[PDB]
Amino acid sequence: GKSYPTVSADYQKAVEKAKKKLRGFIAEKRCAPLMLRLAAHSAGTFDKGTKTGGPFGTIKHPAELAHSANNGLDIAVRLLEPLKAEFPILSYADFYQLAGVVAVEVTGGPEVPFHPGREDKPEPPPEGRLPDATKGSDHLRDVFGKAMGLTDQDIVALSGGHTIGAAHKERSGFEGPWTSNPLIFDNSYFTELLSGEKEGLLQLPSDKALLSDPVFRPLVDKYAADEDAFFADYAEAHQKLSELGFAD
Ligand code: HEM
Ligand code: NA
Repeated sequence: GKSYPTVSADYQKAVEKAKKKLRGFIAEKRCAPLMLRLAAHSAGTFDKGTKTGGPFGTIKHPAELAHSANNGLDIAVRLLEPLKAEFPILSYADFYQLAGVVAVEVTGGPEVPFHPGREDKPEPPPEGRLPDATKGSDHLRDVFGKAMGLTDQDIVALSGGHTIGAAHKERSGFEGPWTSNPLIFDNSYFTELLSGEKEGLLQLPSDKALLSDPVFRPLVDKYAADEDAFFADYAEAHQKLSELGFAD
């Protein structure tokens, strides 16, 4: 369903240069997980029925950063400003999605296809559209399915983005990494979910919801058994998420 816009050769050149600069920066700063949260959590404000929100750079706005769900994303935005200034031609919308793609790549994940041309939109979406970590499978379908327009497969694969990073008690209130290797992108999120609650590792209620749902559980089993299958489905879902409301 996608018809990507034309961008100039100069725009394309800047995308390529920014991609490389983002690799070095994100690797050095150890901030891949925060950058993936910035890209992916921000994309998840899309509502398909109204064609509002989505990955259009509004998360830059202090007003959107101030939403309690976005606690800590101001750090991500601040970290990227100096680099972004080296690429004035790029939209913030494209820049943040590129950062998310690079975050997955530099931690060892799949190469998620990237298409430029997102425009920076003036008005943040209303607060309250983001997935709620305390809720379950019905809520996940409401947000990812009814609002975003993503599939059940996409939900489980994208939940695997928690294979990098950690929660912080001062941000969400939850605390700790999902895996023993929070800077490595692999299928351990699913392996850990299956094995039970190991000491020192985190499972949100929203992660646990995947285990008890008839459609989600087979996918969790698949990804725990087959990292290649996870990487394929993950790359597909991340691309879709990064493109919500964009190019159709
Ligand atoms: C499935 C629905 C989701 C829920 C309920 C959820 C919720 C959360 C929560 C509560 C945190 C902790 C924030 C903190 O305290 O620092 C978090 C972090 C994170 N999220 Fe999600 N999220 C979801 C989907 C996603 C998706 C789709 C992605 C990307 C594919 C993603 C990527 C991340 C990453 C990488 C972190 C770690 C950030 C860090 O290390 O600072 N999440 N998420
Ligand atoms: Na991991």
